[PDB]
Amino acid sequence: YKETWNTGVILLLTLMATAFVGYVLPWGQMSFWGATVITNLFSAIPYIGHTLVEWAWGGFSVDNPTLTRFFALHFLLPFAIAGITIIHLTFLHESGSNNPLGISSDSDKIPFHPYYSFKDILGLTLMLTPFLTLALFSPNLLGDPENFTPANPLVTPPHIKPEWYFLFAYAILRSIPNKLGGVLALAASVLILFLIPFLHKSKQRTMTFRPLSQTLFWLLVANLLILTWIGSQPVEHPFIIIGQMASLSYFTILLILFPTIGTLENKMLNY
Amino acid sequence: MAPNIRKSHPLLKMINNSLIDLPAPSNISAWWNFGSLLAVCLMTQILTGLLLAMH
Amino acid sequence: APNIRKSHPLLKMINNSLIDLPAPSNISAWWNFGSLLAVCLMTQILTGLLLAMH
Amino acid sequence: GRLMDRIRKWYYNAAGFNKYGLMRDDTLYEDDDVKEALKRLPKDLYNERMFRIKRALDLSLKHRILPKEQWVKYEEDKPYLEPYLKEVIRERLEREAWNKK
Amino acid sequence: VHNDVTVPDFSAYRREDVMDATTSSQTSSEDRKGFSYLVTATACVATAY
Amino acid sequence: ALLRQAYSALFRRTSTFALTVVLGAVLFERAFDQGADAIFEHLNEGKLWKHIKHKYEAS
Amino acid sequence: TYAQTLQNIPETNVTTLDNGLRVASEESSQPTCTVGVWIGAGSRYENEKNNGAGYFVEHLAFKGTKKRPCAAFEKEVESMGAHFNGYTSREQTAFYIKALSKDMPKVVELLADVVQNCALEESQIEKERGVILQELKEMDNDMTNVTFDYLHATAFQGTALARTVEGTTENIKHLTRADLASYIDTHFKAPRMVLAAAGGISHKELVDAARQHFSGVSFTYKEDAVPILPRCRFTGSEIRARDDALPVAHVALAVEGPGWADPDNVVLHVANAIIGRYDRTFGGGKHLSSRLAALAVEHKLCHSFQTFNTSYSDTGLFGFHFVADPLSIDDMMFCAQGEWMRLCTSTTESEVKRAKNHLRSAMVAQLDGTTPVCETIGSHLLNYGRRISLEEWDSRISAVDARMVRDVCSKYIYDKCPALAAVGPIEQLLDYNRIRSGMYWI
Amino acid sequence: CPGAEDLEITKLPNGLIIASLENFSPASRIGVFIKAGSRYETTANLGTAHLLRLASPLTTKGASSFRITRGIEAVGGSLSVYSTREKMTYCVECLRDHVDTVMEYLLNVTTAPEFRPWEVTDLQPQLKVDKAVAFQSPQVGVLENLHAAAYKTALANPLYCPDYRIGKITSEQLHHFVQNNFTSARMALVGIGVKHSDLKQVAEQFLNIRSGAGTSSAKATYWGGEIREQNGHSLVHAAVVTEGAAVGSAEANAFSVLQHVLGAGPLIKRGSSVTSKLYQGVAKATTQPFDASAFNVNYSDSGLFGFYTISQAAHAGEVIRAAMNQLKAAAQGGVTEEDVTKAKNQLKATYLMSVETAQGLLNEIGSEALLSGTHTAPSVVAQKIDSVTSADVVNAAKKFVSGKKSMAASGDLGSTPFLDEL
Ligand code: HEM
Ligand code: HEM
Ligand code: HEM
Ligand code: HEM
Ligand SMILES: CC(/C=C/[C@@]1(C)[C@H](C)CCC(=O)[C@@H]1C)=C\Cc1c(O)c(Cl)c(C)c(C=O)c1O
Ligand SMILES: CC(/C=C/[C@@]1(C)[C@H](C)CCC(=O)[C@@H]1C)=C\Cc1c(O)c(Cl)c(C)c(C=O)c1O
Ligand SMILES: CC(/C=C/[C@@]1(C)[C@H](C)CCC(=O)[C@@H]1C)=C\Cc1c(O)c(Cl)c(C)c(C=O)c1O
Repeated sequence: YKETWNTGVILLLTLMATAFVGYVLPWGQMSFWGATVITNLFSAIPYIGHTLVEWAWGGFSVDNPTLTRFFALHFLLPFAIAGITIIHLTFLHESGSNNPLGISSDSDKIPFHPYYSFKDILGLTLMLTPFLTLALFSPNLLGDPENFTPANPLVTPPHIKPEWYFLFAYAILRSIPNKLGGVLALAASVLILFLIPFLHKSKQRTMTFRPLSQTLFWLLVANLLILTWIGSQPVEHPFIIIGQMASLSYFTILLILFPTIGTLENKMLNY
Repeated sequence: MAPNIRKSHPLLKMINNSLIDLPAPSNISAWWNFGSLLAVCLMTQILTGLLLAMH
Repeated sequence: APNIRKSHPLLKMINNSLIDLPAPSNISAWWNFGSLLAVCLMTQILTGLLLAMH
Repeated sequence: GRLMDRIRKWYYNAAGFNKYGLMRDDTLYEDDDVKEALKRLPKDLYNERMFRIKRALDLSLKHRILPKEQWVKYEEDKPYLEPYLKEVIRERLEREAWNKK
Repeated sequence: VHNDVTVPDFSAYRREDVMDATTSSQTSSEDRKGFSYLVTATACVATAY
Repeated sequence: ALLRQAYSALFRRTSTFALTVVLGAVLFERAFDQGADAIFEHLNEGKLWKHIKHKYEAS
Repeated sequence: TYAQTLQNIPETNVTTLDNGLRVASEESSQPTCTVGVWIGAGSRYENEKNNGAGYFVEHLAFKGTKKRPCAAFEKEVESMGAHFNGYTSREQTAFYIKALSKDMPKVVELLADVVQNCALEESQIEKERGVILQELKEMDNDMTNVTFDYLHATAFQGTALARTVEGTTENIKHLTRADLASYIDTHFKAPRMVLAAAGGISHKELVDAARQHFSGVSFTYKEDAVPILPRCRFTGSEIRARDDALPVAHVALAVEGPGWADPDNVVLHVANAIIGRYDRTFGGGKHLSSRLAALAVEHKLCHSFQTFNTSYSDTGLFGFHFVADPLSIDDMMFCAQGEWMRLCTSTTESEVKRAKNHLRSAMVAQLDGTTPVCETIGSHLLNYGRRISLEEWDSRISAVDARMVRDVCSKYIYDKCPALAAVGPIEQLLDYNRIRSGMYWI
Repeated sequence: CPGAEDLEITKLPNGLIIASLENFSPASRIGVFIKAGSRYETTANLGTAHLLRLASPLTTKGASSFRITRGIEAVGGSLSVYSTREKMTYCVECLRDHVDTVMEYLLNVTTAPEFRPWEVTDLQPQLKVDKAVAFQSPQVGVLENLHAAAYKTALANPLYCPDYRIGKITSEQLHHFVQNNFTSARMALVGIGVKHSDLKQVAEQFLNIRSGAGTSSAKATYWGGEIREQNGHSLVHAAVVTEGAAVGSAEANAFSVLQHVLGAGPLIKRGSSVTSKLYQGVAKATTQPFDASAFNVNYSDSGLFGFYTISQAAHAGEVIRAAMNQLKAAAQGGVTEEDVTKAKNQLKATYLMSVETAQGLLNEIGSEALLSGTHTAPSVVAQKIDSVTSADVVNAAKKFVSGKKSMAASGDLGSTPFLDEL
């Protein structure tokens, strides 16, 4: 569902940018060093690079202007999210939802309400339970503590990690031991989502009836699950090696394997 | 004309035409519940967000 | 199909609400405030952000 | 050497679309050619393919499958669409090539 | 009938160069357009600035 | 005839029309700028620091 | 083989009688044949007060002469199995007869007796008055026509070409014996006529019969002078005749054409072949080579459409006409202009190759009978000056290619202000400004 | 360089006729004439002939729906199918250098059709259209009903598929109609602008399908009916006829001459047609506009003959009756030895001219080369024309006034007469 999908990817990137700048507002140690590293990423872009950083900061080193234009930015984006979400859902509606077996469900549709409205109310009370169990009983479980220490422009904490949801990328960035390569790998680590629709070779839509793709699919999940662990560990052996691996692994399972096993599977069905 | 005021009204025809009379496959699994949860989060984030922005 | 101005879920909107829109041939200048009002909004919003950043 | 056979038959039971009573062809994702092919299906073959599918969806909503007995068998799977589809794709390649000339 | 129908006189509005019913309006076209398109080209340059 | 020479070479082709607007906006700017600044500075002789300037400079 | 069969066709012989009349023919072993006199005089030649004379005349040229009244004329023709019929356009009238190759000479005399001694009995004139006034009530319900007239009517507005061939209602209601007379006198003159014939006839024996009955004399230089007409001005405009009570809508769009003389007319016709024409009963359907016909089929854009390259002495009309339902006029018009722009910008060699072969065949079907071959000869001398052979036409048609088509269509179509004529429930089609903008950027 | 050839005409062992004729025109026109048609239809497969006519552009065993159109279009060629209640004529027409190209499709269309269920059923809605455009001419509305009243079978079958049968025709009915009618013994592969050695080599080396009569048409019984169609339309069209003569029969020429004697459509634009008995006769009876003519149809095992009148709704009575007396008066010696000499020329003329157009010519060679595998010279046909005596004419005129009559009429018939009043 290409457009529904592409707007999705756009959503993801936007949510990421948002959550990032939010995390900078309390102006703690991560807040600062995060702000420093991420805006510094443009520095990898030749020429217009070192300048692009100047705006970003509003000065010649992170400071107050950065913090106010970040609060502005944070305040704004969520709405742009809500906006695009509307489009996401609109493109969707042209086609309709997909379903597990991946075969037309025109022979059997049902009114969203009360079937899925009730099902979603329930799905809500379920996510809500651990979300609240977490937020109420163990508040800081999921969050880095460096942000309890007011930013220090002179000291970068030794155990500087990003919020859990960015680790996997942080992991890849720390793989490529070259400024631009790491940056490109990082960009691609998310932007690669735009290519998925084009790397589809199976003659069937889902993996429900594709046991090989399934294994590959779950092998990929465990693959990310690892990068996250790696992202939470220091840049020392055996980690460094395990790291480069999982990354190399990530990009291969997506650009080479999947589309390959896919073709293979087609032949095994005699197509 | 339109009998019910659910299918004619320029607005309710929308709440109704995109979440109430919407055609949904009868077999979507729990993996399809994330759409709404994502949606709900957005509203919850935005709300709690403003409350904070006010301090 | 045929034109990508009337089918596209988006352009069908830019086109269906400001380009193929049926307008009375005799509206006077007192009808130009709708757009000016609109334009303000975008101008206000833009200059506003710029300021919120300081 | 019945290897390819041995494998295919394996993959066939591996997929498991037969547990729902679907023929290998009921699972094809409906792109442009497949859609055309289906319009060329004889009334009855189309109405049967429909039930098979409407039945598999109902199974899926219920989270069940057919009792082992009713499962399609690797050798009894009728490739009811395969030949239509191949013609659709052959008629298409002709056009495509003829417009470049 | 459609035979009794004719196109009124637009002399009150015609451009000087296509006022004469016996001269190829085609010669003065290149200009009539070049001028109107020059006004636009300028508006674009003025706004571009 | 410029109007015809222009139309035929510049305004006809919607691609060359653009090149004209750009190429033109460039020239128009550089000139409209000097002119206006020239008009303004003239209208305020000896009041601008550009004028006073030499009194505390170097030579 | 094609190439040769083209050069074998017997050349057309031409010889002029010292009174200006021109005689010409193509001899075949055909036992039957056709002969007629093609007069270069129509409605463009009429003024505002005599609009519809060339037509009021075409009606009486068969109701008898001075030498032989009605029944004697008709009877003398019918009884020998000949076919007398003709027509009259904006700038070219003609009267021709189809008969056995034996009556070749007896025919010539008949033709000459109509163009010179038309009776014009005033008993007949108050009858053909009610008859024409009737034919206008019929012709008026012919959309295709009501439309092309309105097209000229505004395309050449303010000039001579902007007039219908049938003329006004007031003219037909008041035209006098005098005017018809004076019209024949001023226009039906030797230097402006052409006796053409083809079939199994002796060019010689034809020219003789001519010298004998086609005998008018010329003293001054005036009589041997062929007037030059005051040029017609093309106006980019539109005329919208609306009636939402008509079943379908008719639309015609055109730009000014070059005129018979210009060689480009060849290219323009090749161009028109690429777009071609279509209509509800074409078996080809969705597979037709004409991109527009396809779309037409695919989306149900129309009931029919056709390109056209109408030429005149000094001017012309190059465009297209389609018929459609009220609710699809827009898309059709859209796709249509679209295909024109493709012409000016991205025509391929494949499209032209076919375009050429399609023209070549239409060019031969032009000469499928003695009447058609005679019509070609009649209108070739009268318009192109001499006779243009198929072998020649074909050489010109082969010379054309992509680059040529693009350069020429760009010449007469790109960024031009067209003339529009819409008739019927045309609400969906709209604004000249828009249609105008459809004239550039493919 | 090129001159004069000979109209050759072979006939292979299977009964397939091959009639060529090199006339060196820059264009050729090949055509397959067949003895098929709406008369071999039954109440069971009605309209299957009509649809077969539109199904000409459908995929065949050798060429595709797409490639047949694009293939013919590529060489400025053309395909067309004309048919009568008993004769189908598939034929192409291209420039000399492309005869081979346009042939393949002509061969593929007539001999190897597939009539694929889908193509076929996507095409059946066209019968709805094709029949609506044609039926715009009331002229074709009264002819349908005529043949219906004039017969009980075969020729009584409509030329355009009746409505109730639109969308109920099958690929089988198409196939079975082609297998049992397009048999080499009923087929003739004519051609113009072509050398016989080629047109022949193709017909043989390429053509096939079954041979031998196959199914045969059930001889047309005569009925003598009366179908009136009240429909408002201000102009009342009418046609009163009686069994005429068959094709090739002797008594034909006589009617053909009794045709031109009563008047067969004007020869002078906006004319008055004096040489037309019937016309003049009607004029001397009615005051307002009209037209009336000599109707003559020649079919294999039968024929039709009589007149046709177009008149205002009110003057329909006087016009039709006056049209009769004028036919009786000609049955009772009212024919000059001269009217017969003039009618003899008009007939030699009409024939001689109709063969100038490539279409009309190929259709002359064909028709004959299919109904006898021969070819009369335009010199022999000339004799048969004038070998008609002033008697034969007066006889045909009688055979009309005496035989049983059929009639068709459509319009505001309120003033039109019933057959049992003439
Ligand atoms: C603001 C973020 C997002 C929100 C709130 C959102 C919301 C929705 C909703 C409500 C649905 C419908 C219900 C469902 O099927 O889940 C949906 C469907 C979908 N979304 Fe999103 N979405 C988001 C992000 C994304 C992302 C990141 C992607 C792409 C990587 C994506 C891909 C899709 C697709 C493909 C569908 C169709 C699902 C199907 O096949 O049934 N969405 N989304
Ligand atoms: C896209 C939805 C949103 C996301 C993903 C989001 C995320 C975040 C994050 C990750 C933080 C840092 C939290 C922490 O660890 O302290 C944060 C803080 C904050 N956000 Fe948001 N936010 C969202 C919407 C909003 C909006 C729209 C507002 C207000 C209208 C808002 C205002 C703030 C403020 C004031 C803070 C800083 C103080 C604090 O951390 O409590 N947020 N946000
Ligand atoms: C954010 C404020 C507003 C904006 C940007 C806005 C914009 C527009 C626009 C663009 C139009 C169409 C063009 C026109 O007719 O002017 C319109 C029409 C209209 N607006 Fe507003 N509007 C605003 C406020 C209002 C207010 C305060 C009223 C009522 C007290 C109003 C009453 C109307 C009405 C009645 C129409 C129809 C105009 C007609 O009859 O043609 N608008 N508006
Ligand atoms: C509805 C459109 C808007 C209106 C009517 C508007 C109006 C105003 C007014 C009256 C003031 C006081 C101006 C003064 O100094 O006299 C102001 C100031 C300001 N507005 Fe807005 N505003 C609009 C949109 C925005 C938005 C959306 C932002 C930023 C995203 C913004 C940011 C500010 C800020 C930071 C100031 C205070 C500092 C200053 O006065 O320069 N405004 N606005
Ligand atoms: C995960 C990531 C960047 C993610 C972005 C930049 C995407 C590549 C594009 C869209 C976004 O806006 C994200 C914030 C960078 C790695 C990364 C971090 O996130 C953070 Cl918080 C820190 C403190 C460091 C320190 O070294 C880091 O290397
Ligand atoms: C955002 C949402 C539902 C939201 C609430 C807010 C309802 C409007 C009322 C009751 C609730 O609380 C739901 C969570 C549904 C999103 C949503 C969709 O847009 C679409 Cl097209 C589909 C096919 C589904 C299928 O499950 C879906 O969940
Ligand atoms: C806001 C706007 C137009 C805005 C711009 C921004 C265009 C999108 C492109 C070019 C411009 O610069 C316009 C000012 C038009 C508002 C607007 C409307 O919404 C509607 Cl329903 C109507 C009937 C009119 C009639 O005049 C109108 O002006």
